Amino acid sequence: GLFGAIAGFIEGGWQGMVDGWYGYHHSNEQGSGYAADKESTQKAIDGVTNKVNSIIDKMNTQFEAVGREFNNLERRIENLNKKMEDGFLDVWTYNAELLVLMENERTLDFHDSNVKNLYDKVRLQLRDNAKELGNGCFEFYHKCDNECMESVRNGTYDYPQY
Amino acid sequence: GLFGAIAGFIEGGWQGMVDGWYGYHHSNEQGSGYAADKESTQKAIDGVTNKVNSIIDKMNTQFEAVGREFNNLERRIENLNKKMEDGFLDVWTYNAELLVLMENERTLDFHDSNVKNLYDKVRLQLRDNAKELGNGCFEFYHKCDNECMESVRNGTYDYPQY
Amino acid sequence: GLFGAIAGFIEGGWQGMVDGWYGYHHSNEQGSGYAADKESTQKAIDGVTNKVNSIIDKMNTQFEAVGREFNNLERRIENLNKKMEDGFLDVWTYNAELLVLMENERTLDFHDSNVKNLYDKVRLQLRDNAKELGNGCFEFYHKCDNECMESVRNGTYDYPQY
Amino acid sequence: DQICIGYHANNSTEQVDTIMEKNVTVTHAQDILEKTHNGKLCDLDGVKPLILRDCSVAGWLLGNPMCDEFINVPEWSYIVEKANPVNDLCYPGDFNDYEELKHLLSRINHFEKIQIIPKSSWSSHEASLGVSSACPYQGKSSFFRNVVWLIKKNSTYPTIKRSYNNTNQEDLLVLWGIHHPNDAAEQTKLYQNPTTYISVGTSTLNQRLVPRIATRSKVNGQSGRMEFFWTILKPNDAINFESNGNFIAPEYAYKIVKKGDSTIMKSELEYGNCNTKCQTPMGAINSSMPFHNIHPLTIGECPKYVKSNRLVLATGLRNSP
Amino acid sequence: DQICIGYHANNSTEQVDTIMEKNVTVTHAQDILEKTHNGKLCDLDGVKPLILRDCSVAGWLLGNPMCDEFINVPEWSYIVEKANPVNDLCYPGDFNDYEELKHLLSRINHFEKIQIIPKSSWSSHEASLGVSSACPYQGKSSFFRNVVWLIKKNSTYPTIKRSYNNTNQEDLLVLWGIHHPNDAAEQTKLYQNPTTYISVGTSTLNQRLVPRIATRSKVNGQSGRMEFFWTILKPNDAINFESNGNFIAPEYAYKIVKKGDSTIMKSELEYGNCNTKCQTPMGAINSSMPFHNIHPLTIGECPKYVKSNRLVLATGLRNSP
Amino acid sequence: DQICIGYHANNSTEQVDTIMEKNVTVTHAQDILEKTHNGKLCDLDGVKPLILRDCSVAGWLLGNPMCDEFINVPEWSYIVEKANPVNDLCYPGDFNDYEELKHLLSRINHFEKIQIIPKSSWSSHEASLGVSSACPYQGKSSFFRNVVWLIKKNSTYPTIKRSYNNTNQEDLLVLWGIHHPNDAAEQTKLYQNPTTYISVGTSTLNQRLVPRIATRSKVNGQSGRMEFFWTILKPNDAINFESNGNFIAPEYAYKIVKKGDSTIMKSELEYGNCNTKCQTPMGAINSSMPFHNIHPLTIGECPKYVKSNRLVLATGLRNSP
Ligand SMILES: CC(=O)N[C@H]1[C@H]([C@H](O)[C@H](O)CO)O[C@@](OC[C@H]2O[C@@H](O)[C@H](O)[C@@H](O)[C@H]2O)(C(=O)O)C[C@@H]1O
Ligand SMILES: CC(=O)N[C@H]1[C@H]([C@H](O)[C@H](O)CO)O[C@@](OC[C@H]2O[C@@H](O)[C@H](O)[C@@H](O)[C@H]2O)(C(=O)O)C[C@@H]1O
Ligand SMILES: CC(=O)N[C@H]1[C@H]([C@H](O)[C@H](O)CO)O[C@@](OC[C@H]2O[C@@H](O)[C@H](O)[C@@H](O)[C@H]2O)(C(=O)O)C[C@@H]1O
Ligand SMILES: *[C@@H]1O[C@H](CO)[C@@H](O)[C@H](O)[C@H]1NC(C)=O
Ligand SMILES: *[C@@H]1O[C@H](CO)[C@@H](O)[C@H](O)[C@H]1NC(C)=O
Ligand SMILES: *[C@@H]1O[C@H](CO)[C@@H](O)[C@H](O)[C@H]1NC(C)=O
Ligand SMILES: *[C@@H]1O[C@H](CO)[C@@H](O)[C@H](O)[C@H]1NC(C)=O
Ligand SMILES: *[C@@H]1O[C@H](CO)[C@@H](O)[C@H](O)[C@H]1NC(C)=O
Ligand SMILES: *[C@@H]1O[C@H](CO)[C@@H](O)[C@H](O)[C@H]1NC(C)=O
Ligand SMILES: *[C@H]1O[C@H](CO)[C@@H](O)[C@H](O)[C@H]1NC(C)=O
Ligand SMILES: *[C@H]1O[C@H](CO)[C@@H](O)[C@H](O)[C@H]1NC(C)=O
Ligand SMILES: *[C@H]1O[C@H](CO)[C@@H](O)[C@H](O)[C@H]1NC(C)=O
Repeated sequence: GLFGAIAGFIEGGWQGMVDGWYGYHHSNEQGSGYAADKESTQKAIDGVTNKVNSIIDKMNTQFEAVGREFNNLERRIENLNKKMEDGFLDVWTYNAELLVLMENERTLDFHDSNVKNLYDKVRLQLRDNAKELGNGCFEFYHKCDNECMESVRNGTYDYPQY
Repeated sequence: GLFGAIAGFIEGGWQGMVDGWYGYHHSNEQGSGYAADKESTQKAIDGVTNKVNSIIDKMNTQFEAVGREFNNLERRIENLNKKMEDGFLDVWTYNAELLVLMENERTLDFHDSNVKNLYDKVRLQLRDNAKELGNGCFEFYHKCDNECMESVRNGTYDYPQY
Repeated sequence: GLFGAIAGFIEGGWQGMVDGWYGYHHSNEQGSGYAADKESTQKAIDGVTNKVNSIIDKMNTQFEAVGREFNNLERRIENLNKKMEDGFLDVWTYNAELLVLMENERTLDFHDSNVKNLYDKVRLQLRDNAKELGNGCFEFYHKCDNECMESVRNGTYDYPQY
Repeated sequence: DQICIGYHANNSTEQVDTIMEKNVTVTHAQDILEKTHNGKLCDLDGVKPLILRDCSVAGWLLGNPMCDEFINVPEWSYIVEKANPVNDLCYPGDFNDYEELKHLLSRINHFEKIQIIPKSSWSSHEASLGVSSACPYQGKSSFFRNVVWLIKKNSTYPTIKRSYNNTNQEDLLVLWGIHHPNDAAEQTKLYQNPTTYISVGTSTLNQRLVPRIATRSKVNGQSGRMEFFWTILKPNDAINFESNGNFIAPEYAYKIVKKGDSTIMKSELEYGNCNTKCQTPMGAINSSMPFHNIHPLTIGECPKYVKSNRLVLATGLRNSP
Repeated sequence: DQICIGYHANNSTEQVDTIMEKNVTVTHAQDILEKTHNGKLCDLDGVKPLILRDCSVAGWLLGNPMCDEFINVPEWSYIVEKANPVNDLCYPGDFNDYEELKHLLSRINHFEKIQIIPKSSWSSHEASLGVSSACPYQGKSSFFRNVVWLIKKNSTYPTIKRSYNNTNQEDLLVLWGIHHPNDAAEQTKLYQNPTTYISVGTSTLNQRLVPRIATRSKVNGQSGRMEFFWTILKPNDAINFESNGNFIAPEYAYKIVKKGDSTIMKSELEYGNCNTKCQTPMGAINSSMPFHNIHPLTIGECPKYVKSNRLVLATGLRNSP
Repeated sequence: DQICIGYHANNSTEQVDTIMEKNVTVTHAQDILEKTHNGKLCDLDGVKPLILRDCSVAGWLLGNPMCDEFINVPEWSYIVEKANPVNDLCYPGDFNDYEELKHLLSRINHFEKIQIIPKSSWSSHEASLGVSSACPYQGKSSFFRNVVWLIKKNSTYPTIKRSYNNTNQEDLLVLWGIHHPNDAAEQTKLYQNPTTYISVGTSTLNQRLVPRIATRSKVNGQSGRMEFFWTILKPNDAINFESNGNFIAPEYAYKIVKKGDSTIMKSELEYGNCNTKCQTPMGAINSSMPFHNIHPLTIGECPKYVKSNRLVLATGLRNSP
């Protein structure tokens, strides 16, 4: 993807992270586990939801075909009528397919971007207090117990303290 | 935004930076202040200006309704006429609204990207001669007087010299 | 570009790299040269190729004008016919031009992104075993012979070994 | 000790298309195209359609004697007519401005039949021998029940001069006709007078029809023709007839009580015993999808019609293998 | 010591919509939709429109005596007609191919009236008693000023044979008519001859009209009808009349001097004393916006019409709170 | 020692447009708009078009004697007619429902001419003096070869009663006509009977034409007019004529052997000796481009028409200077 995170430097997703789109996994002497980042998840939910409603709504006004009948010596206007009705169907079919293709691409990239930005958010806190492993993970120089881990997810990671 | 800078790791904008879209703020013993980055600003102005003119121009050729009258036993073609004229209005209304939505989204991201790229440009000069604070700012290891600050904005920051 | 690599921190392209869209250039005591990154190149070729075929295919169904003739006292429906046929041409002309503009912009950014991601891929391997020069290049702390260089392009660069 | 940033995966096999890549598996998606219908014709919001069955709009309105089912139809939601109904004009001919009338019906939900010129009131003419073998009823020769085919009485077709004033409030659809006979001998045989006409006038109408002799192929056993005409008589307006012969006089005309959204839908299907908010010629639709691909000609509160086989939006993200 | 990278903010409350987010405050924006008009009908580039006021195109062209204001109109930019003008056909009837003629006018900016058959020149017929109470002028019975309603003289309507050669350069709009009377008694009373006709011929035209008797509701005090016809006589072509009675002969026809962009605009509004480059039926437009939402039917150098309430493009960036 | 990441550059000067920037040089690009044609009219998939040259569809079908080239045309792929063919109706007049017939031809690839009423078989009338100076052939007066202009014999035009049964399988296009003379003297001079008619009947047709006298400008030396009519006689159906005079009787009618995709293309160009899969009125097209900008009215397997001057997609990347 455009932002390099999803199926990029972060090789694959987590079947084990069940309660959000993006989050953290920690490993220390007390154990390990997954925690969803609520803020970035909810941001994603609001965006995609607005997108779908925007898409549905924009297609609200759109051509409706009406039955019109013509006799045997009104073939020209009958044919005009047919070409007209068909032409608008083709225009709106095209609009709908193209919009879905384009926005689907944008939706996948939006997620990629949200992941890259959460990764950077964490990177910019930890600075030189952790090794950047290259795979989504940071390996700490100090021990980082659950309270420590929580401060990274907080936004509160006290860099001078370590 | 997709690029993480605007309203992201850079929390908010600067009421005090008045003469450009993007730039720098410095703090040292001689004082402090704002300086617009002319190059990236002008690039943005050219892009957005071309976008608006592209948008206006593409809508140049577009359906124009004409008055056509029909008698009491020409209801079918009158109705055809009406559906035709309305149908094209709906198609062009849709085009215009969708274009504006889509490009507005792209315009906001363009700016975000220009900010992220100016931040990186500075980051790649300073390398390990400054601490990356996580908020848009770099805190220097050496003292950095006004001439020093100017070389960062120059593109000239002499890394070996410090 | 949105991703900052092409004509950004990487100043210009390589006339000397002939067998791919993106790749590496190395310099050491044994010599120097260019090597295309096959994976990211082929990814780009598949994407752009699918784009072009998607674009061609979506325009497959599209309005076709038919000859219709009218007599001297059928001017109203003749004019309706003309406005109808012209109107659909204008709609499809607009669709085609706008799609090409929009996707061309996306294609240029796709490439930019592929470059930025290959640069990061290498950056995340080398970590602190090389200086990030700011221009696309990494200057190594250790000597890096051809086998060494190849491991960077491999994805195999053994960081602990240096 | 480490902390990692990552993303959701799941067991989903839903796929979406993008410009650069087709069939991308995603964790979540949303179909927006309705592909199914119930295959039936149904009541639209509880209000039944007029299913003309084997009759046409002409058969119905003129009162083709095989279309007695529709002799007094209640309010309808839409109308259903087959592609080629067998019970059309039983006596061959034409129906003038037929399509323009059908278009008028698309804005009508209810007719109320009323008698304007009683059959009994034709004392100077024969009004009960206006029948033919082309329009049979229960084994016997009959005719379009709404118009009266008048013929000569005691070898005399005196001039007809009739007038009806639309004193009711609702626009009135008046139907009448002309008979085109085979030869000079048939003309005098039915109407006596050799050169005849029908003149019709209203506030706006200024008609004068003359019968037309020509040798014609037989159609349903007849070489003679009927040509039917109509008008909408406004309120307080009067229709005026004058004829010499060949006149198919109105008995019943239709009162236009309810004007509104309606449609003539072409379909072979019968009634489904059924209710829907959105109907198509192939079946009814019940969904919240913004789009469907069943048929372009719908009536009711419907999704928008597109020609797609598939429209699915990504909501979630690229799912891992 | 530090250096920071940042972006502009300001006091702006302008907002824009995107697909994923509505009402995003931005530092700069550009409205592209014109929403206002001046509410008036105006000169288009200094050239005044023909405001028919209470007259219709038929009233104007036939010369309804209540439409003397338009007896000789200068060049116009567009035409304005009310939805239901009161001064239409003062003597009731129809105007044949009326809409096709109105369409012809949309390509015409100037007519120049000229006399082709002088009123005085009808010496074998009465040409000055062709009036009615349905077309009054200053208390007295009058008639469409451009055509002459000829009646019998000393109880004799001899055959008319007139011909006019279009020797001028400009296409000529010729109007004429037929009178449909109430009964046989009225026919002979006005024209003597009981069975009559009007034959009209040109290079292309091959017409023969016959009057049509029928009993008709009264409209503006008359049950008789006039049916008006027209043609465009090319240059060097001749129009040929022959009649027996019931002929409404041309006196004046219109020369087509200027062909160009024009339109018949339907509006109740009067003249605004006013100038614009873009006119609509609701008012004139003055803006550089590429779009507007006033009315689809415009004339002049106009923005493109869309049905939007709002079109605003982001130029600047997301503004901070 | 160092390793660098970089991208391709080359000597390309191809340029593409984007929303924000025009004329961006790229390393690779793909034109998708066909701009060239061969400037010729050609066979469509080996099947030659009917090039009517200086004849119109009317001239062709009625058999204008200057259109003998097309006396028996083989199967065609499309038809080519000039904007104003000189050999149209040589004897002036009209062709009734002409455009509706031309529309019918757009679904026809082959006619097979057959004789339905032999010229010799008119023993009670003169059938070989139905000629005029307006339709000359090799210096001598001739006439539309497919219909027979019958006149009186030994000062007697007895009633005609003819019938043709369509016993062949293929729909039949039958053409006939009426002659409108100048005055009462010409009527009796050609047809004797002063008041005449032509009655035509089929399964569906119920026609009765009467000639129409009027004084008309001369056109190709004649002030008299011919008005031509047509029908499609189904299989097993019979057409029935009856006339008094003024009848232009069918001799030949056209059998509709092949129905399919066709078109009447308006062009001044002649045959190019040539083959294509896609034809336009300006020339043929041979390309794999998905789009072209030559002309909207094409026939065959064609790219989609757009009004663009240029459509070029970026494939490669921004090329360095
Ligand atoms: C009112 C009347 O005259 N009814 C007649 C009717 C008409 O005279 C006729 O339709 C006018 O064109 O004709 C009917 O007889 C015609 C009928 O005769 C049968 O013997 C034969 O089998 C049929 O093919 C047909 O010719 C009719 O039935 O229509 C009698 C009717 O009473
Ligand atoms: C030229 C001419 O004959 N003018 C008459 C006119 C016609 O005879 C008539 O319109 C043809 O249909 O009739 C006029 O009288 C009719 C008029 O008589 C009044 O007394 C009455 O109030 C009206 O309702 C109406 O019947 C006419 O005014 O049109 C007289 C005119 O001179
Ligand atoms: C069948 C027949 O009558 N042919 C005549 C024809 C018709 O009588 C006439 O066209 C009916 O309107 O007239 C022809 O003569 C008319 C012709 O006479 C010339 O002398 C003159 O130069 C011409 O302008 C024209 O008036 C004809 O040629 O059409 C003779 C033809 O035999
Ligand atoms: C995608 O999936 C569909 C349906 O399962 C399949 O028919 C189609 O060929 C696939 N398309 C591509 C481009 O692989
Ligand atoms: C019909 O009758 C009503 C009153 O019964 C009357 O007012 C109306 O004018 C009559 N019809 C006419 C005049 O055509
Ligand atoms: C956005 O602002 C408008 C106008 O001020 C308001 O009416 C509307 O409800 C807002 N829309 C949303 C989605 O909040
Ligand atoms: C009309 O007159 C001109 C010359 O005055 C003449 O050339 C023209 O032919 C005449 N009209 C005809 C022949 O219909
Ligand atoms: C781009 O190139 C074209 C063709 O060479 C030239 O005519 C045009 O002016 C250029 N457009 C711009 C915006 O510079
Ligand atoms: C024409 O002839 C065929 C048999 O030769 C016959 O079956 C058909 O009915 C005839 N035409 C009619 C009845 O109009
Ligand atoms: C987050 O976690 C830290 C350490 O567990 C705690 O002390 C602090 O109060 C929390 N802060 C926030 C903003 O949640
Ligand atoms: C920028 O600033 C430095 C230090 O102030 C100065 O010496 C140098 O000349 C400048 N270079 C450029 C490119 O402006
Ligand atoms: C890549 O190169 C290294 C060093 O040259 C080599 O030993 C190794 O086998 C290679 N690995 C891959 C995956 O190509």
